Amino acid sequence: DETVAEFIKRTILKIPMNELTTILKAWDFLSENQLQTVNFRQRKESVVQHLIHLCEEKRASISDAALLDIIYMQFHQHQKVWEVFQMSKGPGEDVDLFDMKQFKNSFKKILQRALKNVTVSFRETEENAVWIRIAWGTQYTKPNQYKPTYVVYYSQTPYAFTSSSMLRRNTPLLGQALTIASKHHQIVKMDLRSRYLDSLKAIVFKQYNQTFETHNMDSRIIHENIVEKERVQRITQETFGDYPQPQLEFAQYKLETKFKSSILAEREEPLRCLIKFSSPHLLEALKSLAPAGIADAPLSPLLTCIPNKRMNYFKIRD
Amino acid sequence: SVLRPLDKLPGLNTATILLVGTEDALLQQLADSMLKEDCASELKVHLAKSLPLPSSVNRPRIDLIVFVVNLHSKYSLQNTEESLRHVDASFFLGKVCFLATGAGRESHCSIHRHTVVKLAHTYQSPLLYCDLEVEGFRATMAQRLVRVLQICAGHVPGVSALNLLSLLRSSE
Amino acid sequence: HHHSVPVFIPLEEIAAKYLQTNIQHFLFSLCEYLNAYSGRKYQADRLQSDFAALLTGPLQRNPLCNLLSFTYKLD
Amino acid sequence: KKRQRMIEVQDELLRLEPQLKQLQTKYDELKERKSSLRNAAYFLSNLKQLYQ
Amino acid sequence: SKDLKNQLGHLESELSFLSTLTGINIRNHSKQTEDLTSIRKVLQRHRLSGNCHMVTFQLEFQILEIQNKERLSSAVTDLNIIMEPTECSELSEFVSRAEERKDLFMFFRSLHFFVEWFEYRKRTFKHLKEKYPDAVYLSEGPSSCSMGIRSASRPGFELVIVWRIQIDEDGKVFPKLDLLTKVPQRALELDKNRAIETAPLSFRTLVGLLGIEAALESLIKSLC
Repeated sequence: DETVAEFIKRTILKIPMNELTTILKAWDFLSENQLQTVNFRQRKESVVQHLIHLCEEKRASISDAALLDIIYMQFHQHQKVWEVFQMSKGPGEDVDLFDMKQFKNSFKKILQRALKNVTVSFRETEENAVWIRIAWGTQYTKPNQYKPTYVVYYSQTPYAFTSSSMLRRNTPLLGQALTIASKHHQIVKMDLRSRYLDSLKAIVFKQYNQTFETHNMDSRIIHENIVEKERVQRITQETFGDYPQPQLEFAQYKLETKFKSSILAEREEPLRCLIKFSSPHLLEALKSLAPAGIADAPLSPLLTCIPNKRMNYFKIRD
Repeated sequence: SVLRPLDKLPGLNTATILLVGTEDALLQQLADSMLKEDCASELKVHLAKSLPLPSSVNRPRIDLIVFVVNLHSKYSLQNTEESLRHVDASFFLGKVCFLATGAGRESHCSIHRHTVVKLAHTYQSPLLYCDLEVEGFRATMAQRLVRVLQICAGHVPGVSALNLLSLLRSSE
Repeated sequence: HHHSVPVFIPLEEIAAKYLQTNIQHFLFSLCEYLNAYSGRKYQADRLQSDFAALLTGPLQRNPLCNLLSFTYKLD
Repeated sequence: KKRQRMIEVQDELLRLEPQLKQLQTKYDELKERKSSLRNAAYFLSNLKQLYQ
Repeated sequence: SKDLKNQLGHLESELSFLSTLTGINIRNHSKQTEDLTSIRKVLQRHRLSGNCHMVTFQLEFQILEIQNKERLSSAVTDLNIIMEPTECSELSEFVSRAEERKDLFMFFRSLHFFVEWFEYRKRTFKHLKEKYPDAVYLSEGPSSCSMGIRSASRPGFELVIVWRIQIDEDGKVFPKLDLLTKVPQRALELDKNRAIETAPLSFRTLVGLLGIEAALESLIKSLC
């Protein structure tokens, strides 16, 4: 049909020119002897037109376009905001023998019996990862290919990452499918959202610190307050550690505490506030606040517990 | 503790200056610009954040005090206002200077110039302007400060700090 | 404080049951678990790498390496 | 409207199963516990009186 | 040289702490290196002695480190361990098994578990010995496997409890508890209820009911 061709054309137009050959080689839909016939030296439009002609001369189904979209998304993986889930299991349950075919079958059958029209595409890659692309629909509409949902599941682990695109309408259904296909009982959402998937992976798996101990100049200038400088340096080094900080970009705090400072002494109601910290590389600008003279030597525990508590959004009450 | 100008005896051809401010990098750059040249005297530079200083006896006598005020932050203004209460009046007789930084970029200024003008006029002290981020102006400011320090230290026969107080007096 | 044990290894249960009492038993249990996992993974990897001719298709394997399934035709 | 009812009934069943599981385990372990206790008591008393 | 003495003391304290934590007291160690290069191959012969809290051992092995562009393969090509000639045959059996299998860590783990169960049996047998010195007769000693329960009233009615330590082919250690009844035929012609031939099995149920030492002291009190 024409919808598949339009989907493939849009997906190819999204791909840059310098890395298009790698994506086309990873797709492995067109034969290798058909790639050298196309000249990647001319304009992008002519190359895309020739590729569309080649993909139309051959039988192009809807699964190949979904696989190409999955490949592009897992190659970029920085265009969406990612959230984390956590699944719990009962005390009397034994360790299960994970099987990929049964997992795929259950995850497909749950959505096929709940809804009517829904597209599911799988991709099993090493690092023990399963990428799932879901196109949603119902009994009276066709699956919408413009707003897909991406899920990254790690086998035999209680964690799973998801792209927050449209699952706000079908969140309980996706949670049920995940907790049934993986043989679990409960599921909850963690207060940890971020655009950097590798940072979330390192924080959730708490493997950002990989250092273990094992045995196998112008004297005319007099710097005063040097003891305070060495003290604040020691405090910063002890609080923020010495490992490379994970890369975050946002933090949010909600405050419902009372104002304590003659001024609003008779007030018995809290002061509602919402504070947002934004930075290209968070946890690295804060570490340089105390030596620069903008904050005290020990920072507030609310700012130095981001990777340890695995939390990004905070609520504080009186 | 209160700092006093004439607590100790002077050294042999030695002049000492003290720089009080919140930004340590600017103070370090200013000290480097002051000491990068050669003069007839032996110069010494001390750096501090606020007053009073940590107690010590080894510290020689101070000849000049410069208060650096950054117009882009009220924290430095509050720090200077707090530090101005730990020096005796006898030090304000031509041995104290104010240096305002950041007047070039008016869009970044958070403090009006009238505030620092009135602050300098209240304590009867000169007021200098310089953008310490640029090296070309910082070198000239350092040379001027070195000359003022040499005048205040007593290395110029016939001119003292009390005379410099009358030389740099403003009409209004 | 921190460790390098894989996620699929049940470390939390062994810790909750043996960390506060008989620490050496906890250490030896962790040793046994890690040795068994390493041995199973080594067996699987060697079978996949060395004898690739007798195997028709790629064998199925899970991260914990506790379920194997493969078809083979010998000559 | 019926979709949400289906979802909530599935949730109810998934929440209700493990309680039945645990109850069954407790029952069929306590039964054999009692049986073994009775047998041991009988044998011990018999041997005690025999030696007496 | 006070700092050097402090460093020596700290290192000795850390060594003692590690030795009492892990459970192995290591003696001197010797290493011999040989460069047999064709990509590089090195042969390292190691030798070391030690003891585990009751048992001394001396091992000597050799490894072949094959260093190359992307891999560093180290395999124990030869191993040989020697221990004092005790009367435990299963210990020497496992010694020969680990010798033919060429494994180092499993040997230490099994030795730790074996000596732990041995000290458990030793501290269990001697406790009930002095508590009831008139109802038990330890004919061989607390470091043995058998146990003889007997009353001083009559030397005819008495039995034995057997406690053995087993090491399977995998390498794990598991004990076993049985009993054998040496009772004259007079008690058999006296009692027709026939509740003695089913004594071992039921006894296991007993030790599967409320513990080991509890069952032992219950049997002692019943025979008393």
